[PDB]
Amino acid sequence: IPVPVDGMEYHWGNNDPVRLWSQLTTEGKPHGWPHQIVQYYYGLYPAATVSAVVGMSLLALISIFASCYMLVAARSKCLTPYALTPGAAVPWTLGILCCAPRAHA
Amino acid sequence: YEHSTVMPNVVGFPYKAHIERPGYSPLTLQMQVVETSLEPTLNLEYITCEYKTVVPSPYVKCCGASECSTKEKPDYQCKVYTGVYPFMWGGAYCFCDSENTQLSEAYVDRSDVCRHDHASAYKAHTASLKAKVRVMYGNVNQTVDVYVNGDHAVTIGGTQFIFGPLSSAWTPFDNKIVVYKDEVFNQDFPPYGSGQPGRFGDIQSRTVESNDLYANTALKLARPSPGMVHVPYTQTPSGFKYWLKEKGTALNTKAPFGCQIKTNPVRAMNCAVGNIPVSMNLPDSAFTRIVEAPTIIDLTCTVATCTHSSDFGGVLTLTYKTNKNGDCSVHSHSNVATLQEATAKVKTAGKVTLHFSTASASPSFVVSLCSARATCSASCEPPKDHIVPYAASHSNVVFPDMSGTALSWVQKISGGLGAFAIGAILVLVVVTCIGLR
Amino acid sequence: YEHSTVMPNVVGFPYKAHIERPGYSPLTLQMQVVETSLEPTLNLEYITCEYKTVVPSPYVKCCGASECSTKEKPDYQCKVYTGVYPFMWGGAYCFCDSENTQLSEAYVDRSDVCRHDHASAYKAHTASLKAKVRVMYGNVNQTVDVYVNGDHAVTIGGTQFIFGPLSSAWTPFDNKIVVYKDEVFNQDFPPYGSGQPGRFGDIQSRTVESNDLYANTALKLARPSPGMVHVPYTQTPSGFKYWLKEKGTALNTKAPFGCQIKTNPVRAMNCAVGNIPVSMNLPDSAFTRIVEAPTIIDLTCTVATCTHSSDFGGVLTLTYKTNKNGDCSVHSHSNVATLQEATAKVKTAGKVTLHFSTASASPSFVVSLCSARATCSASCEPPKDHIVPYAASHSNVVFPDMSGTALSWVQKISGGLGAFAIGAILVLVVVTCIGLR
Repeated sequence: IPVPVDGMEYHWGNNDPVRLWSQLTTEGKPHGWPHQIVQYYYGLYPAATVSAVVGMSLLALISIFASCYMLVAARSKCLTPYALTPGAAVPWTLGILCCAPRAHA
Repeated sequence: YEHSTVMPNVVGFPYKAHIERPGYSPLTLQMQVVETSLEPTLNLEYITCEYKTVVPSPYVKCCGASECSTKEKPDYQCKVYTGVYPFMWGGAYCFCDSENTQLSEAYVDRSDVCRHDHASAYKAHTASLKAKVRVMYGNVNQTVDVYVNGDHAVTIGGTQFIFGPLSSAWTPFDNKIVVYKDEVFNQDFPPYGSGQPGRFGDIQSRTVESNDLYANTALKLARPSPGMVHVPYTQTPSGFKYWLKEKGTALNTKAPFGCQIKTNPVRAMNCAVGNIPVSMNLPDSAFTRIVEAPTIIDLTCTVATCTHSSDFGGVLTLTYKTNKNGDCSVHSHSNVATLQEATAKVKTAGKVTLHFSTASASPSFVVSLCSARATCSASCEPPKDHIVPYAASHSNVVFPDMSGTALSWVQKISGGLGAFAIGAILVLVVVTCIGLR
Repeated sequence: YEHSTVMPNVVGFPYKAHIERPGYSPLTLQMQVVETSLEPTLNLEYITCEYKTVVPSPYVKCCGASECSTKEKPDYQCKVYTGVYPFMWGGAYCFCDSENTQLSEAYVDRSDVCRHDHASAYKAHTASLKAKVRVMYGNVNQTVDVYVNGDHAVTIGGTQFIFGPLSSAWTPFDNKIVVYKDEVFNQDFPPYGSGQPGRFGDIQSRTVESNDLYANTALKLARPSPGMVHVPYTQTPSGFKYWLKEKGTALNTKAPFGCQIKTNPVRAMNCAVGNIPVSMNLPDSAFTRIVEAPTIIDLTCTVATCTHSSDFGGVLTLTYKTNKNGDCSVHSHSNVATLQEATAKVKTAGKVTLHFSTASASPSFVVSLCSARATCSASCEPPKDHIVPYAASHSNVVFPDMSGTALSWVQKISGGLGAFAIGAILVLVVVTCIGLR
């Protein structure tokens, strides 16, 4: 028989009905390492847990991608003026503070 | 002093209302339901009981010609034949050789005994709550019957309670029900005067004592076989009996929300649905003067151990600093926890222990000892039984609270990414900046 | 034969259904409502009647110490005094000068007689229609009581009628009502067990015979004056009586739609609201074969005079040419006019007179004589009374029809303006064409 958190009631024979209830007893580990805390929540609303974790992961990846995309754009804007006619970068004295030192120099 | 609160309509849930009257010591007023009858109004559409086929002895006016004397009994069927030769034991039944008629007649009627067997066919439309509540504030420990419709104002030693209308109007009974002996089926019975043979309502009495008996049952006679005096007939078996065999699953075994069903005053009891608003008026005699209640200072939580089990699986001890000894209220303003004790005994030593149940790994609820406050926290653990025989004693709130280990980690990760994004924004702004001016 | 139609739920309105079954002569069936009881279901919240203050004779146990012996009677008040010197006639009540106590006690109870003078406080939620309807088709001239819900199936000499649910569900009775003797006030009575001294229901009983008697009445005792044996008390006077003086306008004098109110089986009668859908089944015998039904040719209208009064203020003569004599149905397809007669006699001479009431200055309607048609018209006149003692006998339709004098003028000016505009556009497009090519 399934016994969801709400509980169930079985009526075997003429015996009076008996009611049971299931506690929140997921496997995994309580407060602790994240790879063990998602497991503890996976078991309580498995569909909700997996939906949340992917949402968090995707948003984090988007933010990381945006930051990297932002950093490269800054390098493009900063390095284009220096290298149009001349090869000059103030060899890492002003090549660091303003933008990416990654010019060949 | 008016005070309006809402309790969960769950039998055996120790709700604890906390009234804060300024100029008086706060009073915790714990109350809980014990049974909630949900009786709907009925209209007896008709009564169905196993029929009985009355077959009066044939009237063989042989050596002549009998005529079909029609009647008006329920599903009355009169048939007249010709050229029949009864053989009532000991020889022929009359001196003729032919030209004889048998006046067979048969009709339906309610069973000899169905004041003890009838199966009602009520039509319930409107519900009407009725609940028994036990409330113990200070020292009254009393239980009262009340109509939960917002119109019954029960008085319990002073204080006046009015249990407003139930939040939800859900009713397990459909528009049409059927009550046989101890079960209330959600059938869809045919309307009076439109039953069909074999199924429910073949014989429909408008009332147990009334006599109308629309008993459509397809009673049909047949020509008696030669040489005997029987009265053959072919009738569809008791439609009521067929319903008894094929009734299906009664509502007593599929009612939502664990609603137990009682028949005689047809009703659903212990329906754990919705919230019961409660408005209470109290006399100032019930309260306690602040100048008399002990004062509490420097209140702080410390949870020795929290296991968010169904019962009170969390213990927290409050250290304080009082001026005298006595008793006064304790209550958790937040709902993520539910205290077991209501009034704790305050002593000179700054240590009082309390028990609380919860359902969140990292609950955060500001307890209120006597008159002060202290934000509270705990790193709760999950139990390992998978099964318990008692109902949950905690409002099913599982979402954690910020500063919890689970939320702290996402806070840590989110902040780091935000700072990284902010740094990139600042770098880009400076880059575009130095390009403009 | 199934036919569905709707009648205006107005008492005394001679509605005339005109059924046209193929292969049979058109049949007009005139029918009208005579009274429409609207019984709302009730639940007796509680019964209020003027209270009666019982004051048992004071018990003076002088040079003793009587104690306040509490009880549980309605609003029971027990007060014990000291240092009193009763002065019964003929000298002091006892030897001892002081240290004497009077055990005064008083309590409220239902009046000795309020099985005859109570004021019910029902709570009505659901309505239930019930109407007496007169039907005249062919020759039945019959009246029948029916329940207007679409389930009760009355039969009037063959034809079987079922009146459907009312078009609307408006009910004049608010959620809470109070019934005193012959009036049904739309009060908002206080919840049971919470009446206040002086207003309605200061004394509330669950049922006329039951004995609970929640009697909040502010009954307060006072110290007897020296040298006497009164038992003074200052009770707020009868709350029920003050309700009688401040009852306000009853519902009998402000019910919308002229809803007459009756009390004992509380109900609103003759509520002229909405429409009544009716479904009817007719046996073929009720109809007439076309071949034997006289035919009509060359049908025409000739309105001798029409005054759109409340009663039948219009006479129209139909000129026809038939094959034989007899009688058959006559009807006006449009509702702008209503005919008095339903079936008219057809003679060899082509002249039949009818009376029609109308509410439009220039009405028009397709009169259906027996089987033919005739587009009818009239230049009606207005009457001069300003007042009549009989209801309206015509659906209040005033919007005239095309070809009327009022709109004929509108069309004349509209046509002239249209021609002028059409002339202007034609020249403009001509100028545009010659300017382009």
